[PDB]
Amino acid sequence: TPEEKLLRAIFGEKASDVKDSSLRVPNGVSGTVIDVQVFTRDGVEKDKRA
Amino acid sequence: MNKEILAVVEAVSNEKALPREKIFEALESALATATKKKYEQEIDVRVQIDRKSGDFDTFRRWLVVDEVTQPTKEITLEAARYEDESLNLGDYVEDQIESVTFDRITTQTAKQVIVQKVREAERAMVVDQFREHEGEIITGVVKKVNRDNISLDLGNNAEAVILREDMLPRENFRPGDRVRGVLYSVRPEARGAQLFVTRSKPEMLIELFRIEVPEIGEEVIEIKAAARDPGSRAKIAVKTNDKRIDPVGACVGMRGARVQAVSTELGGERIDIVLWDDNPAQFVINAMAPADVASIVVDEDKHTMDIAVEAGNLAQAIGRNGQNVRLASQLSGWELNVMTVDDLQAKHQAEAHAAIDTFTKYLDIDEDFATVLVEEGFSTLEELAYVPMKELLEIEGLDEPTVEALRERAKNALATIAQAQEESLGDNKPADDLLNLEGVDRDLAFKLAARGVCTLEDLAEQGIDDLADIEGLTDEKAGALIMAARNICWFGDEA
Repeated sequence: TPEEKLLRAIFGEKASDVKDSSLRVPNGVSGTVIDVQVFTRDGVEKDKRA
Repeated sequence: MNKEILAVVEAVSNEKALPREKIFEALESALATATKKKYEQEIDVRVQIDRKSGDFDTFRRWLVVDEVTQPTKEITLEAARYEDESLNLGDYVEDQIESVTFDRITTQTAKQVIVQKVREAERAMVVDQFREHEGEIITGVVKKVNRDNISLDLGNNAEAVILREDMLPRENFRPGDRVRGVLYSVRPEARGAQLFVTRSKPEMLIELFRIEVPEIGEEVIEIKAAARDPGSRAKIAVKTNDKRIDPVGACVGMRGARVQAVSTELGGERIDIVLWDDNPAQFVINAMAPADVASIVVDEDKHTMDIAVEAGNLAQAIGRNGQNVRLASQLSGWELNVMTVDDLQAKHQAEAHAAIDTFTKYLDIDEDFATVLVEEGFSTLEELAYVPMKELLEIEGLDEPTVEALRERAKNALATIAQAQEESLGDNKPADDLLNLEGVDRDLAFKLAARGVCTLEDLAEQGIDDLADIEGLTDEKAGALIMAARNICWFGDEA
């Protein structure tokens, strides 16, 4: 579509389409995040929090 | 900024319909809005993307307010006095700029701004084409059918809309159908300027009939006027310029096909062909068609005339509701009337009797002599000096003393005007309560004097409907005058 050339081509954001697949908290339960674990295979460059 | 933004902007089928500067400005405005949304501070910036380069340079504008809040986007000369006040307060010129905006987390906002800019570009193209061309006044196919409304899409991204009053009161439109309407107002609505049409004028019917009339197409007969009204009247008439042509045949077309075609565009009203004549006396009868030639009336200078017709055809010729009278008022260039021959005869007899009675008391002649002199013709004893002597003195006998009725009247006009002028001197003489009231015309004093009202209390007691019976003064003006008088009477404590 011309909107594609208007948006992703001009801005350079060539990801370009995204879909929400975040691990949302299951409904009905509260909580407090006490421990977070990050396991990364040694092929991918780990981010700042890792 | 790599020789790609301009190429993306130039479609050039639809995106680059206007100059590349406008598209670049719209895209840069969307980018600036996205950056401002991403920016923590509520600053205002404007971006400009050159078509040759593509690098969108963003400069933060000032828009200086007369307050001290938000110094990054609103300042005054008092705060600038530290910097010697190089610029006066209230300046909206640019005073800041931003290096570059990442615009990564704001991708959804940028997409929404791009959609809004696409809608704005569609509206701009609609304004550039339909609004500059006053819409598309042509037959089309309806696309949307809203409640008593039809929206149609035309070529070159043009659009049109049909009002509820513009369509038939009983007929309802549906998508994909055909709606006839001449666009005359392209209102700049959101998401395109939908043209507005109204089927309430004879211009559309005249234009429709002219194309399908061989006489009009060949310029043999020229149409002088046309009359049409949705649900009231619709007649087609053309005038032959001494070319020996039939007006009814020219207006009807080829075996009535033109009338049938125009009937659909006229809101379902049947289209009838009437004759046209150059002489107004003949033109009234010609435009009275379908009827018979029984209405004859002439006037000296005024355009007013009377219409006489048979009792059976009294409703077909004009009609008490005007079902054809609007034709005679329009397609003939003369006044129309809805009555019978008896009414016209009674009016003529009453006018003759009034003229005879006035002449009897204005000329001091004997009653029998005045009646004999006035029975030769209507309004004979009136304006003898102004009218030609061949009419006021056609009969023999007292031809020499005929000019006496004007010679005496020339001197006695001062006494004649006394009854018209000094009648209000004793009967409800004007006062400052009503005659001097602000917001009224000079005829208000005469109306008050002729209605018997002299004091403001009587006017204040009455409302608007009671005073609306007089056609000279509207109900609103009388009500406003009464309210002003009542307010003055209530609050005359202060001078």
